[PDB]
Formats: sequence, structure tokens, C-alpha cells
Amino acid sequence: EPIVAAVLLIVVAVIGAVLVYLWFSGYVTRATSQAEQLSA
Amino acid sequence: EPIVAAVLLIVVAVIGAVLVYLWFSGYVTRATSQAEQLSA
Amino acid sequence: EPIVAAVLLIVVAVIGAVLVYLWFSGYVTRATSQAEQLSAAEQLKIEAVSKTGTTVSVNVRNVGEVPVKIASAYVLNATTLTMICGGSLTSPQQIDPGTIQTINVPGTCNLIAGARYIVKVVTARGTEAAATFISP
Amino acid sequence: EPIVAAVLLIVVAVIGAVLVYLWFSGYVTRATSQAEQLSAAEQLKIEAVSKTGTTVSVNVRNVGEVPVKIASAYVLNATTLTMICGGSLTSPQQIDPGTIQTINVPGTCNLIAGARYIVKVVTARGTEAAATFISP
Amino acid sequence: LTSPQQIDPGTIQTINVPGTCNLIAGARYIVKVVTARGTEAAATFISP
Amino acid sequence: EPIVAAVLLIVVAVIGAVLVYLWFSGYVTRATSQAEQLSAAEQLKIEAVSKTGTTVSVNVRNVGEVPVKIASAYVLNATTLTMICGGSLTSPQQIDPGTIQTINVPGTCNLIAGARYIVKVVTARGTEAAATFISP
Amino acid sequence: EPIVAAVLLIVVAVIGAVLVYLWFSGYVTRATSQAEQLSAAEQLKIEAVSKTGTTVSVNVRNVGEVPVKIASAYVLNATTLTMICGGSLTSPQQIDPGTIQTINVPGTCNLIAGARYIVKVVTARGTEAAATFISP
Repeated sequence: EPIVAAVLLIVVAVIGAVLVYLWFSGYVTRATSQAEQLSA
Repeated sequence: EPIVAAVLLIVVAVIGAVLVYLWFSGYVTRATSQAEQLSA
Repeated sequence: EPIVAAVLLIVVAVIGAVLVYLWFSGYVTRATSQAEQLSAAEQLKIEAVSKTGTTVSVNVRNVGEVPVKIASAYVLNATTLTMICGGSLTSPQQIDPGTIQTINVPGTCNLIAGARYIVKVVTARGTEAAATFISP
Repeated sequence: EPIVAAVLLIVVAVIGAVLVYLWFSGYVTRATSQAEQLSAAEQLKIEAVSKTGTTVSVNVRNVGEVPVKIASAYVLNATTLTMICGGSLTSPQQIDPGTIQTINVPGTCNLIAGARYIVKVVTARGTEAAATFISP
Repeated sequence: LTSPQQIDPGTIQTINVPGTCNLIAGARYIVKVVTARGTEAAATFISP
Repeated sequence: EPIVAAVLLIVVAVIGAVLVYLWFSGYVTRATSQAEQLSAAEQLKIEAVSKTGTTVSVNVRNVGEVPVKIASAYVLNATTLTMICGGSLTSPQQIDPGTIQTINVPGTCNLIAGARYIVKVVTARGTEAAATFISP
Repeated sequence: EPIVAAVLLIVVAVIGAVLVYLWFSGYVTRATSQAEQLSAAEQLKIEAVSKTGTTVSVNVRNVGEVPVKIASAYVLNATTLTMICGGSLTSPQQIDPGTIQTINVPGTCNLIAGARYIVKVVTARGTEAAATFISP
């Protein structure tokens, strides 16, 4: 019975990691590009 | 007879997992974007 | 003489057990499968936002595999979790998987340039997606 | 006499346990494999951009090993995260691994020479890749 | 509440806390609503 | 004739089930609420310390919101977790939430100038907060 | 008359519960303590390596506090994870905590001066330690 709860928790953690990855990619691109362009 | 109790417990655990999902999505989005905008 | 009553009692117990089994199968099936379906997850993300005058326009991306309905949108104040404008949409908007739609915050609310603003959209099922932007 | 009822109850409990086992195997399999498949990550990168008149062309390279579909492109304003032009592509464009493709920002948007602009492309699955350039 | 409020599935409704209570800005508060059947839902916010 | 015995047995089973219900409700309530209340967490932090002769004075501020009692203070040697002086205070000191109080290390212990010492205070509930300083 | 059968059924259920308790205690003890014992971690580090002709000698130090047995050594090619020489040792060598031992790579493998090589040692329990060196 706790196995089902563990599976749901794992799924939730995976989805949260995916969302974190999406935001991280967007932010790193925006920040890196801003820094590189203001380096001029 | 304990099988019914186990099924109810599994349903309750699933509901709790869904609630954790909702709160976690809201928190990760809000706090993540707040940190991203303070990065400016 | 009590033997007849005992046999009848055994028959009654058999019938009761059969009825209990029937209901047990039906109920475990319905509740178990309801839990199985509700275990599913819903995914949303908003690509970009734009403001025209006093109207806020948001594009919502359906990265999931199931249809999504948008029912409400808000403009939240920073660090206080208090809404300025928002409410139920006039008609829920359906967003197909792999597609995008435009969502307008209900009503009209004035905004201050350079302020911290949180735009938030909630699904009919309750999934939450949001972001922040600097009002021009 | 209660012994018969007890044996029948044990049998019914065994039947229910078998049914629960069947559903449990099916659900753990499907949900676990769904988590495994959504666990995968996707990476994109844009090599260079070019401007012809009022049209912006972006070259996107699939650095991942899986096919990519491009669904939208934007031109974001500096430090305010507000779109100037963008929207859904007329038809999604598929990018094979190890290859390159050309993506045009939908619609027509004017630009100012020497101004700041952020070019952004989003995948069908939701992956984000972007960069900046100086408009001629 | 003066009259119980019914909320249809898939919809939203506005609920006002009965009575009048003062608050302190920047203080901690949890707002809690209970169903007729007993279900509990709540959250916190920063009072303005 | 066995029917009467069966009916009485059913009545006895029903009464037993009612008793089990009563105790089960009471116990799940008490244990559940005990777990719920012990779930709460407690915070301490010490702002600064001062030395007068051979007495160490420590200021404790509760960043938490619940009442706190300070019961002991120690002076631990570096990386060996061996106390030089300390013990239970003569009377525990209650520090109100959002306020600060002064706590003195019990007893008298000598110090060496420029040495490595750890000053430590523990709550009535067992929460630990500490810091280090250069002995003058 | 059903009362006697009920009493016997209760006695049988109690005996079954006692048996379940006995096995449950035994199982929780053995499995839980096995998990506790396998929870422990193992540390190795190789201090330096030396080459004599075509034989590689590696000094392995047990920085941990438990005995260690060395089972194999390899010379891995750079970034391709393909071994050039290696295999199971003729006899496992035991390394006491706080001590050092010398391990020779099994077999004979030629090397190229100034080329890249990864020397790797593996324990009987599976703990992995390695380093690189410049072949003379």
C-alpha cells in the first residue's frame, strides 16, 4: 500500500525535475546571452 | 476485510500525492520565477 | 431436527457470501480504477506574456498528452499572495496537447510600470502554472 | 456451521487479493514507465541568426539524440520579458538528430538598429533555447 | 456562514469569512474553509 | 434451535464491533493529534556573545513564534566534543517569541585567549543552536 | 452448538496469529539487520603508481576502518572505457585499515610513452578507485 504512494511521489519528483530543467535552460540561455552581449 | 481498508488507504495516499503535486507546482513556479527576476 | 436448521443456515451463509463477493468485486473495481485514473498528472507551462494597454495576454503551452481547460487567471502581488485583478473566465478555453492558446486575464486592472507582478493560470482540474514579468 | 461461512469468506478474500494484484501490476507498470519516459531530457542550441528585411531566420541544431519539433518562435524585449512579435508556426518543423533546420519567426515585426532583442524558440515538448543579437 | 454556499464541479465561487476581524500587516495568518461533509482546505497569506 | 444461538452470537459480535469502533476512534484521534503537534519545528539563533572575567554571557533570539525555555549551556572544545564547563541552569529561562534574553554559562571555567571554543545552548525540547568566538 | 465451533475457530485464529507474529519478528529482524549492515560504506585510494618494464605496480591505501580485499586491476583507455590489460588476480589480497599494499596488474600489456591510461582497482565488495599517470 505504501508502494503506490512511493510511485506517486517518484512521478511527482520526476515532473518537478522536468519543470526545473525547463526553467534552468531558459534562464541560463537568457543570462549567458545577456552577459556575452554586454561584454562588448 | 482488510483489503477494503487497504484500498481506502491507497486512495487517500493518491489524494495526498495529488495535493502535494498542486502545492509543489505552485511553489516551484512562484519561487523559481521570483529568484529568476531577482537575478536581474 | 436441528440438522435441517443447520443446513438452512449454511445455505443462507453461502448466499450471503455470494452477495458480499459480488459487491466486493464491484466496489474494488470502481474505486481502484478511479484511483488509477486520478493518479495521472497534468502539465502546463506559459511561454510568454504581453500587455496591450490595460489587458494582459498570456500564451499557454500544453506539454502534456491530455486536453486541458483554462478556467481562471490572476495577477498576484509580490510576496503577499494577494490578487489585484482576476476571476473566472467567461467561457473555459480548451488547449489541445502539443498546441498553444492565448488567455486574457478577466476584467480590467491598472498596472504600474517596473513593478513585481505574478501572472497565474489554473486548470479546471487544479494544476497551477505561472510566471513573472516587468510591466512596461 | 460457521466454518462453511468462514471458508467462503477466505475464498472471497483470496479472489479479491488476486484482483488487487492484477490491477497493482498493471498500474505500477504503466505509471512507472510513464515516469521513466517523461524523465528523459531534451537539449537544443541555436547556431546563428540572420535578418532579411523584416523577417528573422534562425538556424536550430538538434544536439540531442531524439527528433525535435519546433512549434513557436518569439522576439523578446530586454529585461521586461514582453514579446514584440511571435506566435504559432503555420506547420511544425521536424529536426532530425545531428542535423540543422531553418526557422522563421511568424508574422512581421519591425526592428530598430542597434537595439536589444532576445530570439527564442520552444519545442513541442517544451524545451527552451534562446540567445540575443544586434539588429542591423 | 449565514447560508451554506454550493460550488459546482469544475467551477469557482467566492467565500467571505463571517463577521469582522482586525488584522496586523506583515503578520502570519492561515485561512481555513470546511465543507458540510468535513473536508478541509486552507492556505496562508501576508496581510497587507 | 441453533437459530437463537446464531442471533445471540450476531448481537455479541455487533456489540464488540461497536466497542472496537469506540476505542479505534479515540486512539486514532489521540495518536494522530500527538503526531500532528510533535510535527512542529522549533528555531533558535544566538546573536552575539560576550566574556566578563570567567563568565560567558550569550544572547538568544527566537526567530520562531512559539515560547521557548533555555535549560543548559556548554563550552565545547574544538572537534573533540568534550565539554570544559556547563550543566543545567539553576532555573530555566523563558524567552518570548520575537524577543531576546541573556543566558550565562553555569559554573565558572577558565579560558585561554585566542583559543578555539564552541559555545552551545539547548532548548527544553532538545533543539540545538550555537556559535563560536575568539576568547579575549 | 455453533458456539463450540466459534470457540474452536477463535482458538485456531489465535494460534495462527501467534505463528504470524513469530515469523514476522524473525523476518523483520533478519532483513532489517541485513539492511543495516549493508548500509555501511567502504573507502579506498591509490597513492602512487610505478612502471617496471611492462608491469604496473600500484600502492593501495585503506583509508577506511574495515578490511578490504582487492580483486582486479585494469588499464583503461581514455574516454572509450575499453580495457587493454587486466583480469581477476591470481589470489585476492587483503589490505588492513590504516595500512598499505602493493598490487600488480595481472598479465602483461605494452604501453606507449606519453600516452593516456587509467589504472583502476576494484574491491571484492565492488568499491571502485582509480587514477591516471603518464607512461614513461
